[PDB]
Amino acid sequence: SVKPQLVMFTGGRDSTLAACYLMLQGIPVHLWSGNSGCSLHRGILSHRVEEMKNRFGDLVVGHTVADISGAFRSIAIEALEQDILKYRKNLVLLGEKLAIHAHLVDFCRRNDINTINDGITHYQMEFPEQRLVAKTFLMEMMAQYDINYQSPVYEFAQSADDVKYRLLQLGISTKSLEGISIFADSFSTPSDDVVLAYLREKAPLAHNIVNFLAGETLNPPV
Amino acid sequence: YSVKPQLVMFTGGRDSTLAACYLMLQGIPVHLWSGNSGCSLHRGILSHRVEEMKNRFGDLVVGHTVADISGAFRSIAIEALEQDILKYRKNLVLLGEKLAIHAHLVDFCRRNDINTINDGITHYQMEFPEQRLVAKTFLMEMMAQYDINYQSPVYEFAQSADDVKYRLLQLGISTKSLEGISIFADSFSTPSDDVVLAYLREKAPLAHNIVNFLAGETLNPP
Amino acid sequence: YSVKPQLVMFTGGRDSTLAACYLMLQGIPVHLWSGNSGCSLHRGILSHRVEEMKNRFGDLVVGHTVADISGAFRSIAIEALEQDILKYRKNLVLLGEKLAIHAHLVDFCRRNDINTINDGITHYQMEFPEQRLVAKTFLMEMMAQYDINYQSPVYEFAQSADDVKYRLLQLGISTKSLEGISIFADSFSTPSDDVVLAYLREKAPLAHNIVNFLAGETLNPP
Amino acid sequence: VKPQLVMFTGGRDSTLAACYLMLQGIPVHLWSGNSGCSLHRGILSHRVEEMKNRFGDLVVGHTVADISGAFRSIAIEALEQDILKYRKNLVLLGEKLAIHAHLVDFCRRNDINTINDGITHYQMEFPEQRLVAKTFLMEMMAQYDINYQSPVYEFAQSADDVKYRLLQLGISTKSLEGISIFADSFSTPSDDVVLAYLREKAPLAHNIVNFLAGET
Amino acid sequence: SVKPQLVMFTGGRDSTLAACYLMLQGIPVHLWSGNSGCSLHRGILSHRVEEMKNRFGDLVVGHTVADISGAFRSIAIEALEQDILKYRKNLVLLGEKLAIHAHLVDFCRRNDINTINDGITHYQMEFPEQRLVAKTFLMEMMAQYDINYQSPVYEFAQSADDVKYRLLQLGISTKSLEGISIFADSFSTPSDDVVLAYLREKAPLAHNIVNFLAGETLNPPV
Amino acid sequence: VKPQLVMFTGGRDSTLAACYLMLQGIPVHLWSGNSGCSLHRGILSHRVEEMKNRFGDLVVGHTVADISGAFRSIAIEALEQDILKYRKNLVLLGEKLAIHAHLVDFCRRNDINTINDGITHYQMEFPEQRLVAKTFLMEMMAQYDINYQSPVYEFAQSADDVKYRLLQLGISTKSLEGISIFADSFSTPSDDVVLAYLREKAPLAHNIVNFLAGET
Amino acid sequence: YSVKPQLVMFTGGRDSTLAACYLMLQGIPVHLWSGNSGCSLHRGILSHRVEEMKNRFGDLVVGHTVADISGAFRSIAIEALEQDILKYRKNLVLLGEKLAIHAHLVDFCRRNDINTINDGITHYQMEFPEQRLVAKTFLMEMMAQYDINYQSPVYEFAQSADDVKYRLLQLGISTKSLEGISIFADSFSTPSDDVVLAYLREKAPLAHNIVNFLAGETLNPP
Repeated sequence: SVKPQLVMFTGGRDSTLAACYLMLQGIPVHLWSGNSGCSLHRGILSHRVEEMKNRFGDLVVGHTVADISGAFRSIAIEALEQDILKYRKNLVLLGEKLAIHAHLVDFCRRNDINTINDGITHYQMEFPEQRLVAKTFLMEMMAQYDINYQSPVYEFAQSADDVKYRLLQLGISTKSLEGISIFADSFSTPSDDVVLAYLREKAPLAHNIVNFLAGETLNPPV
Repeated sequence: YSVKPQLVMFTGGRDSTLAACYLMLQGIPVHLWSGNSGCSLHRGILSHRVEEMKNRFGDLVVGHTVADISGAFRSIAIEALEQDILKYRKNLVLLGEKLAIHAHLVDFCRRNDINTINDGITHYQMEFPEQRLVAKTFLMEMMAQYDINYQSPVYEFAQSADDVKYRLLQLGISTKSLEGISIFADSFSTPSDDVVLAYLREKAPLAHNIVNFLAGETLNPP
Repeated sequence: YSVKPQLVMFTGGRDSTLAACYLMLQGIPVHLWSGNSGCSLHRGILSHRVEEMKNRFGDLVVGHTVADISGAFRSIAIEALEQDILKYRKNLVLLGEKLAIHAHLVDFCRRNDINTINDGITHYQMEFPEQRLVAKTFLMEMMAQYDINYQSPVYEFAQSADDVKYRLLQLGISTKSLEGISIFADSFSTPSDDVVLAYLREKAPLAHNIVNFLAGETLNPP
Repeated sequence: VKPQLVMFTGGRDSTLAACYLMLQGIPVHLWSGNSGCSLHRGILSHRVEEMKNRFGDLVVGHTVADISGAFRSIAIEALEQDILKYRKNLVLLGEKLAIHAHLVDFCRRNDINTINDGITHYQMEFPEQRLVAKTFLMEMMAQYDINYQSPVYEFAQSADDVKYRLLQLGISTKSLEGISIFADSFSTPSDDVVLAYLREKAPLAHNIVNFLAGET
Repeated sequence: SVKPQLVMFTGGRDSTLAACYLMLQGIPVHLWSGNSGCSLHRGILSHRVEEMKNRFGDLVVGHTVADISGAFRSIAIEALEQDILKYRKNLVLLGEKLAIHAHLVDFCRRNDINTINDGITHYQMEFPEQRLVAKTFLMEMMAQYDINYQSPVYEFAQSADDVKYRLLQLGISTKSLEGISIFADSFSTPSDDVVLAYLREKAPLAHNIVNFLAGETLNPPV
Repeated sequence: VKPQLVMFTGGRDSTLAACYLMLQGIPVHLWSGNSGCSLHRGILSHRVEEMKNRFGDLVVGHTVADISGAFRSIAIEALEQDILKYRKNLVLLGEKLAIHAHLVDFCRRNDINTINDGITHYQMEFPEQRLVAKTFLMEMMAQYDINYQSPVYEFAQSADDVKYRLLQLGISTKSLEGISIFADSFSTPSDDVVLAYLREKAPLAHNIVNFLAGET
Repeated sequence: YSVKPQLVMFTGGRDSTLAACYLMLQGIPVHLWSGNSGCSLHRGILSHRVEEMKNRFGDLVVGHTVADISGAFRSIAIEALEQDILKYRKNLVLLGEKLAIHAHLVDFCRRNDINTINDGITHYQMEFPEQRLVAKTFLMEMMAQYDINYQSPVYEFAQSADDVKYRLLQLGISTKSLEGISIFADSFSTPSDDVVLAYLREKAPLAHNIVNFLAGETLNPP
């Protein structure tokens, strides 16, 4: 009876908690994992999915693992020289998150989902993908396609410990059982100005990829 | 049967792969059609490509037909190989192959209620007679005589190989051309359009005759 | 290992069938060797013939090798097909095939300790260049340069097809030619001996080069 | 479309004939007569499968018939008198008549009114394939309301004509048929000899028709 | 300990008795059946072989069914016009028996057997193969290859009833459980002169077939 | 004959190189480095089997190695400083160095003294295939008593040279290899840039050698 | 549609084989009935013959009954063997057997609703007393007393033994008489008609009494 909603699920405590918190309210979640082609040691994810099935059962409506390596490549890797020389910062993981959201427009339109959720946390704002400026941009982007983008644990998680102890109360382990990006700890921290400028520069390519995945064009952005 | 299925001349190459994917992205079911002319080497890797597309599109791949066209090919292009080469001073065997392909497709389309065929002829491959507009224009006329619509859905878009490869990558399909090689690859020099058109108009009667035989309308030669 | 095994160029035809049977009747074990040049149609029926011979001779059939020779064939006979035909005014593709066969047999014989090869060239089939004494004499010389003895054990005997067929019948083997057809069958007019010998002497360097490559002695062209 | 019958030997001519009918949307019941002296018939099975593979459900059946008894009565029992009078081994012409006598029985018991073979112009030396034999067998089949047709007789002006049309269908080109032991066992007979042997043997052919039918 | 001997075994009462009689004496028999390609309803033979295994066990050392259709064809069918016009008699079954004996030379030489036996009976002398003149000729033929040809039930069987009742005493059925030749009752009875003349005319072809089966020649008789 | 190692990507050049060695009677241990960012690598398995099918027991093994960690330390960890200084994405050159550092470990632990790849003249635009990179990697391998050889580097003057030799062996001609996600992600660098990146990264390469060996 | 099944007195001999086949050719289903009298040898081969007929006619063979008639046979023909032979001066045991057969057939026909029986009288065979008019007239009367119609459908259908054989051959059935042998075969001299009729008339009371017993109407002797 309650409409399923999607959660950007990595196996991390934060996205785990976000999905659990929605399920506690009786909201079924479709777990969606993006594989960008550069993630290491992803196997342990299935241990985490198992914990969640054991705790909520029917509310976990599914787990989709999507190959997003192509969109990721086009947005964030193809122009890596130009990108780094311009911004002075490796913003590959911010690119990855834009690739995730381009794929999710297509996914949502094709599976009748209109609410997506991630586990971006306040305590991790030092990462581009989790800054308010990135979040605000991506909400606007998703709203252009009539998709509601929410971050259910964003305000609450002021520290790692907060998320951990809430997971423990659910009988779920407190560890982040997710793969590591080969790009982990390969960047310095960017300013907000830089985060927003990267996003606005890559946005045309992201919307173009949406258009392609919908079968509406094959031609590049103008 | 939302959408009427359409055929794609599918070799396993990136170009015809993309053409088929692009139609399916629009919700057009495709019958994949491969011609085996008897002279192709190392064709096995084609099935890897078919698998990738079924994984990605499911039911929209309505079928893969591999047709034995080796008889129509010998009759059109091999039997009179001496005469052909001495006359036009050009090995046009692969142009003959394409006429054999189209003879078989008339029969296939009439017998499976398909009236739109598609290939992956690309702008960036124009040096080969089978993809040079003069041959394409001839073959569109031929197909239209049997009320068959011949389209080239990636023709305008593909200005380079790189364009096709990364749009496939964005679909989670590999970028390689996983097709068999003709033993006649790199066995010809470049012909003029005058020569290409003269060969096609000389072999056309044979092509149409083969159509008539396959439809059970005659046994007699042209 | 009473008798040293010998190879037979075996196509499934009545002639090479008889040659192999005749050697086995003497107590000579034969390795049956079939070349696949990539352009043969409807080869399956060959295995019916191999079965008949094993039934009749048992252990004396030491093996059946089907070799992929399509690469040596393209290099010798197909790559320069325009030049070849314009020069000699004759489709000599099948003469090239036979040179490709013999290149591979040098390598095969050296690697399997065989120094006698046999075919079923018959008197009654002399109109085809590969069986005309001038080509046979050339190929005996070629094989002798590698200390390989080339014999034609049914050459003198077979004055007609009927002779070969009923001697097979007396062995309880079928009389039919159960061999694949070349797509180039009936694609040539008759060449002069001068022309046959000139083609062979022009392609010989390529043949010997292919031998050298297969023996791991060079990568470089002639 | 009412199935029709085809006398199939696995040979190229009768392969092509049967293939040509199915191309027209006409289902074919394949029928092969085993006269008891055929050698190495296993290669037939490989031909049938090439045809099922090319035409599917249009190949409606494959009957192998024991016709050895009718053959023996028509063409073997009086072989002395036959050769002594005709000067010619006509054993494969009697086989053709036995085939047709069985076929009257087969067609009447299986609701078939059309039978088809692959005699060809190019093979006219052979009595079972001359126009004189064919016209008689035509007449004889018609007597029982059965229509005998040779779909490739006119077109096949050489072995080459059949082969090429067969390559256009994806079917090997060679003759995957059993051999008669009586192959290359005769000389060429005249039209006179061929018409005369058939008019003599016919009554015995029609008695066997009558018997197979339950009517003596 | 006793050297096996061969018996020309058809499943008939006579050859059955001949084989049984040898076994009663402690002589192991190799049963040899020739299939000439024109025999009908041969299945019932196996019922007879079973009876004999049950009665003698180890003495039945084996049953070989040989394809002799080729030798039979060459000797007796190929020249059937000439044969009948000359002799005024269908002597195909006398030919068959010469074909049997040509094959048995080869069989005996290759399996170390030097005594062969049949079940020719006095009461069946009206058949060419069983006349004294044919027998005497075939003994001479077999002796030329140091093979002993015997007819162990020849003198004893003055009537069918004699053979029958001896079989019954062995607990073996009295019926002839053999295939019928398509040539059964297709001949009139020949004179001795005619039987001997046919045999002497076909003998060169029979010896030639022996020579071929031994791998000593491929060429026809002079 | 002592097996040698070949860096196999499933590409035509390293297929041909490995094939050429086996043609000489030299057994080859095939080794493929998975740097963690390779896409659609399944087509590799089809290439290996074509080679086992052509050379049997001369293909002595296929190791796939996780080299992702060494790659990350050499070529990813400091990507900002690398691009900012070099002006050039050299991530696939560091990959080449990580490959060689792992290979010192692999060869010493598996009694191999000879390693082989399929760099070619015709592909010289690419830093991992220039003579300047090769000569260094030569020098570096020699420091550990290891002989690095490129069996087809001299002969391969175009893609066409490799293909034809491959058709002569019965092996498809196309490149059945995984792609780097970093393909078509860079511009062409100079010799100066390529020599300089390697001399800087090298110490980090040799520390990893030392670690993999148990010696810090 | 079909016809009321009828019974055929089947022994496995050509004559009764043909009779059954002839009825089936007309579309008359036959119940094949064999009597086992307890003194028949080597009966196994009967089933081979039944199989041939099933193969050729399918459902028209409605069954094969083998009846134990040894007791009726004993009572009619063996118990008083001394008296019988001393009186008539002839061993008429097999005539007794046939009366035992007919007693059993009354019971069989009344219990399975069969009212037409058929034998395989063909041409004149002197050996069979039961085939002379006097014996047949007696047996028809006996069967008619129980309203059972006795027919000879193939009486003079063939003029000789060879004619029966080759009519079966034309049906694709073997020509051999595949029946068991009575131990009494050829244990009698030829009797006169007077003697045949007198034996029948003397044993009839016993036969009818056995009918009465088998119908459960009496225990008491005649």
